[PDB]
Amino acid sequence: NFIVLDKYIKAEPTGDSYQSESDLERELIQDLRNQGYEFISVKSQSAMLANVREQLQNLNGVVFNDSEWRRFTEQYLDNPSDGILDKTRKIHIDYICDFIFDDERLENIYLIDKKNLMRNKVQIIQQFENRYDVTILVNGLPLVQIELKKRGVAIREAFNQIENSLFKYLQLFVISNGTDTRYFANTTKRDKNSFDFTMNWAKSDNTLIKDLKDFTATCFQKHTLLNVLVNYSVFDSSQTLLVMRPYQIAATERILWKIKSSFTAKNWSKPESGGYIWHTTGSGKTLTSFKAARLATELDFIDKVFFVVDRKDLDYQTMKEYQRFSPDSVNGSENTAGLKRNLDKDDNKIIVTTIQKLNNLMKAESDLPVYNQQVVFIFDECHRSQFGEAQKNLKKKFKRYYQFGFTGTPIFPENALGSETTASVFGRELHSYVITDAIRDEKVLKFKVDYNDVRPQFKSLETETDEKKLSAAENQQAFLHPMRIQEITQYILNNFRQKTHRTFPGSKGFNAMLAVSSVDAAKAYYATFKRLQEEAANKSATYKPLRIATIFSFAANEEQNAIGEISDETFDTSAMDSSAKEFLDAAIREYNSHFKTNFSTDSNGFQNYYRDLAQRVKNQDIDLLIVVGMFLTGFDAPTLNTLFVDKNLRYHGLMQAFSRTNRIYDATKTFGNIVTFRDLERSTIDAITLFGDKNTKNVVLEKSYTEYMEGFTDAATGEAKRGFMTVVSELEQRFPDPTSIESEKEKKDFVKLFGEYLRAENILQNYDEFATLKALQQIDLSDPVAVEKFKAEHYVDDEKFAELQTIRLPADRKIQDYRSAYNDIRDWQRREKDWDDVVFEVDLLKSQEINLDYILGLIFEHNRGEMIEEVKRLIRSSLGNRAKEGLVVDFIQQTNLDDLPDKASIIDAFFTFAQREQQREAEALIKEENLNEDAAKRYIRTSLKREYATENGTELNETLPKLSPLNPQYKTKKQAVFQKIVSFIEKFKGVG
Amino acid sequence: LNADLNSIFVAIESSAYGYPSEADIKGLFADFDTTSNRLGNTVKDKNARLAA
Amino acid sequence: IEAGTDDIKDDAIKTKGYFIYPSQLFCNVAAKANTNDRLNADLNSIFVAIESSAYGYPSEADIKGLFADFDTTSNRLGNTVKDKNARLAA
Amino acid sequence: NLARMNMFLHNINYDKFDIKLGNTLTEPHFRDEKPFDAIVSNPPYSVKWIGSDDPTLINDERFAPAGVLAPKSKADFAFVLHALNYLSAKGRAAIVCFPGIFYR
Repeated sequence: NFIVLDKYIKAEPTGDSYQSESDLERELIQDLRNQGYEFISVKSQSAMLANVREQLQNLNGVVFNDSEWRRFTEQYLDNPSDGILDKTRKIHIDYICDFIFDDERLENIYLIDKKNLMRNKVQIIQQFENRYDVTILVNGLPLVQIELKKRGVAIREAFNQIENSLFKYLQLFVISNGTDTRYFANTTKRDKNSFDFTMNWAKSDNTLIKDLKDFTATCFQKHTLLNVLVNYSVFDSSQTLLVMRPYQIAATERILWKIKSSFTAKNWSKPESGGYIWHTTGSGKTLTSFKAARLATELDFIDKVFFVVDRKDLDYQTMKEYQRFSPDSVNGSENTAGLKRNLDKDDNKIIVTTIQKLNNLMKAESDLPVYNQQVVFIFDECHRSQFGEAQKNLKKKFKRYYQFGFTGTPIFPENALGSETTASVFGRELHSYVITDAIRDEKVLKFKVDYNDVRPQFKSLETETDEKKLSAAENQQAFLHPMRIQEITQYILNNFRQKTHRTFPGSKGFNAMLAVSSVDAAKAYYATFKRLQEEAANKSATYKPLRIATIFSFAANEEQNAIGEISDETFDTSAMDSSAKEFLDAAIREYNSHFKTNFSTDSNGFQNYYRDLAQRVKNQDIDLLIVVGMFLTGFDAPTLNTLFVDKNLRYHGLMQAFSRTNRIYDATKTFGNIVTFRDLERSTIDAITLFGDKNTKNVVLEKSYTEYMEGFTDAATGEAKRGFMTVVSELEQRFPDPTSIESEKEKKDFVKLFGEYLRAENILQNYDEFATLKALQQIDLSDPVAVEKFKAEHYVDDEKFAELQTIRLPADRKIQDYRSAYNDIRDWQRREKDWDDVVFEVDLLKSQEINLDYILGLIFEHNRGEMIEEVKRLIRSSLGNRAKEGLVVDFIQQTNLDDLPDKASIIDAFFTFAQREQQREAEALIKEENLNEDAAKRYIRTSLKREYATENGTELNETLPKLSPLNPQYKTKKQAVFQKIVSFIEKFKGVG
Repeated sequence: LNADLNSIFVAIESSAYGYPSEADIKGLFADFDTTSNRLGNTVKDKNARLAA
Repeated sequence: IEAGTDDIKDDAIKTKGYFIYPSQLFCNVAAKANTNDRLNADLNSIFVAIESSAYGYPSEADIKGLFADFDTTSNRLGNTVKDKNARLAA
Repeated sequence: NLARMNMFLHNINYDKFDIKLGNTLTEPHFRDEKPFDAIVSNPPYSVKWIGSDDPTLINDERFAPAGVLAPKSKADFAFVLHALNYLSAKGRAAIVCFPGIFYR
């Protein structure tokens, strides 16, 4: 009946071979022959065409001739001058050709029955011709390919195995190990970026289905697979085939099932006929909305279809609706005469309009022909201006409507308390996609929500929960005190470069936001941060400051929402006083003075100023963003890990705030650090118990500090998360360190252990006690003022400091040795090329970089005393960018540190010496193998400004000595020159 | 045919031109109506355009 | 390919590994023998439509950064095959 | 097509050397590559386009700094706005027009 079926009993092989592939292949052959897929045996290229002639004559009910079948193969079906994208266009759009029958006529040729799927015919065949292949023929057309692996094959290695003619039709690259099973499209990227497009079939409650047997038994029904492959595969113009995730298809079929049942019952214009879809944000609801709109277009008896959002999301997504080409994404803007003309105009079968345009149309015009017609409505992003009143006009001035909703905002139990709820506005919860299993399926990240119980002065007022007094007695002194704001500022400026992973100079970094509930707080904050950064820079003339920006206009204007969200700011510039407005203007003038921009604070430059600030906060060129009420709902930031709150929030406006961190970026970013200065964890428990059970919050957030220190055993899956000090003791005791590992299996096991160690390290990096423990490795004996000031920075009483002195960390020089050993093992397996199994932690090698500035800073600090073994310390630290190794030694083994007074003198002396040695060695590169001087110098300077080299730059023969016309060109000396120059540009990446 | 306008498909008009082109008795004056060819890039383009 | 032994007529030397290097450099092998100067010997020879297949040869070019999919200009009209042969040969 | 063969005849390197097909008012590419350093052009005159406009092309990255679009009979300066969008911090630009676009 449906595509995503709920009630499914499962099977169990043991078997029925445990390990092999060919027996699993025979299993799935048996299963598809049980389901009704025909297993025939074709072995040649021409017998494929014979099978296609067998099937298309069955389909179209016509008879070819041999010359006619040849002419159809040549002219339309298999022109060899066409690529994969052409045939994708054919199977998704151009599925009908027109063919001349030899009795001088012209009739149609189908490919797939796009409207009667059961009339299609299915076949299954086997491999030809480095792997195992199982192919499904859809009316004799190869579209679904299934490979096989061993049991312990990693899912990353499942892609690394990458003429003939008719294998350029395939769309679904289903891959499996027999335990997990996924499916590709478009053969998009390399193995580095395949995991973005790895999907899973599941049931409609989002509980995953991974076993290949029941994956085949459920997802590979004929009525299932044909409907998936035809109806839910959008060829977005151009180059792209967007194929969904199963909950979207499930929601769409629930929508149309309810529509068809409501029309058969003739029960329209009622919440029985209504209902709603509540999917979490981040699930890609726009493509699902478009699919519902296109299928409502494809419906039989439907006159008009409408899709309504809030302003001014509309025209932006309207040009983002270009999946269809052209998609008839029409607007009046704001033409009620134009909108009724579009009503009068035919076959713009989707219309997008606002609630305000619809309300203007209804209150301005009450005699439309649409009032007794089959009308479908879909709504999204409901604020509280016309949330009931336009719905009262909808009830009044219409007769036949099917109203549906997309939202992330449920209303029913405790949200609004004074309005018509979602289930009473719309009806049944038709299908839902909660945040939980989306977090489980790696679409967004986890939470760590902590309150900063750090000030015993305002401890009662921070921990106060009296909502009446927190609403009313909120002031500028009992809750915005200058000492309180000052210590908030000192906390965040101490913990910024720790929580943004900026502990190293060559680190990547992340930006952060700080949102509050009152404007006068922010007017205090900007001058507060500015003056305290001035004082921090004046403490020792060493402190790197932070560019801090802010923006807001006006205001918490109305109620605008339920309990509890952000009241939206309007675009009135100077509605507040100039104590707020000209303050903002002077901040923007300082912004212009630092960044050379032109936006004034008028009715034009302020809005595009907001857009420009939004764009340049995204590229990590703004360190900190102070926020009153913007950047909380519609703004996305993939490079923002840490949010700071001094505000009290509620059910799911707080969820919309927490959505501003949790988006996935890479393996470095793991979860969002929520740091609140007022306790709100019970509100989080409220939101999650609203959105799930008590297991749900343990799925969502976090475990405690010690539960990651010594690790844990997960109560659900029973995994051995061993723990930080545990793995430390393991690597100390098991391996007689540093480089006494020569057996290859123990090399691999040492790699695995060290990778797990750095994984747990990066997880612990966002923890304040772990940061304090790492910074405890800079002890003073005694220097009690500095030690107590350090403990006051990290708020450490001597009681806990006793155990903190007791708990011991591993030695950092040992960790230098371990990371160097891991880099050496990686370089040893970088040569050629049991070793095609090893997990590599590439990302955190790419993290924690030192870009020679901290190196030369240590060398300048390397007094004077020690003078020889400091070169040994620098050869210890040499890793990560180790290929610039020896010449750095050649800067210090040749020159004198007495010649260089300070840091900058030795820095530009290093630049001068590097340029001199680079030119002198480039002379030898010219001299060695007859290099044409101008051409090769041009090539190498092009490569240096390009920061790498290539075997393209195809005028490279002008650099080459004599001759490569000749067929005995034996890479002479092309590979030798090329390897030498890529070693050279690796030696001089960026420098010189 | 004006009743079933916008109806898939449109190429029956080609077969429609088969009908008066029988005309072999007597003195044909046929073999004439080969003007309306097909370009045209998709079948739905052809349907919508010729129906319009 | 012959800046130095220069040959008016060429061979089927078959060495693909050497063939792919102008297919990285100029991105296109012309062919072994489907150059113009070889085709200029067999002018007025039936038939002429091999030029279509000739346009199959540089349009392989998938490695790397194709810049192909270009030469679809010379279509066929044309009313008889001998008209096409005589006209294109002229 | 004749432009690609024209630029291909003059013994120019394969390196990145290309033109893509489309219209700058409808498919402005390439934004990501790059803010350019020098541009010339010959925009055609009186080139009236879709009005005024039905999509949100006021609110793009290049016409929102102006304040208003370029309507049908005055369809010229959309090209020069699209030109000044793709410019470096220092590199100059040069376009052609006819002096009839005077105050208009």
